[PDB]
Amino acid sequence: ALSLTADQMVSALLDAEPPILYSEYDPTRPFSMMGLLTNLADRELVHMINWAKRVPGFVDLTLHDQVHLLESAWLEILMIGLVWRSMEHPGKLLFAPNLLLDRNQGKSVEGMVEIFDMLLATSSRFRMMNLQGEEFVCLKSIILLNSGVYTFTLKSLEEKDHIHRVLDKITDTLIHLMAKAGLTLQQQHQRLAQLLLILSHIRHMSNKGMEHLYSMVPSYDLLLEMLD
Amino acid sequence: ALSLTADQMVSALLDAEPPILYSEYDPTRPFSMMGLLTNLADRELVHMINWAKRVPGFVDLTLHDQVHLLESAWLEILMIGLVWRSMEHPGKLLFAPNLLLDRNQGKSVEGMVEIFDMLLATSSRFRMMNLQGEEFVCLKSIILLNSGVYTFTLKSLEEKDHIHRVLDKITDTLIHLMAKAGLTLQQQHQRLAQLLLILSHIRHMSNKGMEHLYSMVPSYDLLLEMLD
Ligand SMILES: C[C@@H]1Cc2c([nH]c3ccccc23)[C@@H](c2c(F)cc(/C=C/C(=O)O)cc2F)N1CC(C)(C)F
Ligand SMILES: C[C@@H]1Cc2c([nH]c3ccccc23)[C@@H](c2c(F)cc(/C=C/C(=O)O)cc2F)N1CC(C)(C)F
Repeated sequence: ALSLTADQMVSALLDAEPPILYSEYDPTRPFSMMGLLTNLADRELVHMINWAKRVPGFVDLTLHDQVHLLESAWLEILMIGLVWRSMEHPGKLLFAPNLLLDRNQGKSVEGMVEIFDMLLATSSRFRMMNLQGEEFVCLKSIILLNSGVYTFTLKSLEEKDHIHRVLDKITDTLIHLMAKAGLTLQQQHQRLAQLLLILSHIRHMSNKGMEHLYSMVPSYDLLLEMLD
Repeated sequence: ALSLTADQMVSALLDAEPPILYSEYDPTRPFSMMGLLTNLADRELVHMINWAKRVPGFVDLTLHDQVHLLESAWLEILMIGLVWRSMEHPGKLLFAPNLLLDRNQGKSVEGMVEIFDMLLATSSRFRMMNLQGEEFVCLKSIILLNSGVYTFTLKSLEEKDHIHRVLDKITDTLIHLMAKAGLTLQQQHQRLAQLLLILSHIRHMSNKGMEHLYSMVPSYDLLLEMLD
């Protein structure tokens, strides 16, 4: 992972990309939204485990650390995936190709429209920045590696050091993508910052979402079982 | 604000710095922690309003937008201030020069040790990066401008554009501080990213804190009254 060039990193992440899934409702039957959003989230998680295993550097970590990172990040990762898919559908969230929802559809569950609104605003922000596919995959891997790295022994010190070196490789890669796109050195650092600052909002959204779910979620054991 | 050089930006933010406050307990009397932490937070907020008014670009915004940004950011701002103060006190949080608390002292309030632990880990991270005073003030201003900018009309479009241009000026400034410190172009972009990625964790901490407080906070009106 640490010997990868920028191009190889990008290629590795594009190749790791999980599939776009479909919602499981009978489309011949009349139009629970929570049920739909929960089942879809559950199925995407399985694919997320597989994707994570293909992010360079991730399988170098201990099982326990892999679980911790996924436990911290999974909802952020679903949400960034959603916002990216939704980017060319103004005012709509593309949960699946057959489940494209507006804010009014979110109003049927108490507390949900607020979450839909934040996701829609993020998709809007991505649209305004003209986020590229290659930048998206970098950001999604940054979330996986970064979200739990501050909440973890000699092994632990080595693990954190490795995570930060891999994150540095992804930073390098982002800059290289922006240099290749023809941005000036100024523009490259400005855009890097703009992209990383959106991750704080994605964190925020995840916290607001987890709050909703706790008020009613993959356990450590399920993540461990799937990762192990 | 947008015509400022890097040096002028840094000078402006250092000059805006609020004071370090003292806790209000009688030190001759025997050692409520929540009361102490609440009163201190309340007094710091007043100074935060004043500090915010001196961040270049902030008073250019509408009152409503200034309030929204502070409403979103205030706990993140207190927390980054805390973590910065605590940096050269391993295992302790320097809430005030007369209130230096360890994790065990946090255990007296249910849910508080978890929050103390996350703050301590952030201070540890800052220590490992050797965070500079000049970088800290940049980051604290980034929090103010960024935390609410995704959760807000023609005026609103102009406001967001301005906020992002000011954020770009702070990104420029950070890079300039790192170039002046002698870091290579690679090191500059890596360190920029490392610093901005810590902001996601600060967001996380704030959400976890606000959760605690809601389960029991400055209203819009109080912030508005103080800002207006
Ligand atoms: C709207 C958000 C984000 C989201 C959801 N479902 C998705 C499917 C694909 C991509 C993104 C999502 C949905 C969502 C949901 F409605 C239920 C669960 C429950 C999962 C479980 O019980 O394991 C998870 C979700 F992500 N979520 C709501 C919330 C409150 C978490 F922000
Ligand atoms: C430990 C955290 C962060 C914090 C607190 N007090 C500070 C004073 C100076 C600097 C930082 C802090 C404390 C804190 C507190 F214990 C009560 C309030 C309540 C304020 C209000 O009611 O207006 C605010 C706080 F920041 N906080 C706990 C929590 C749960 C919010 F994360």
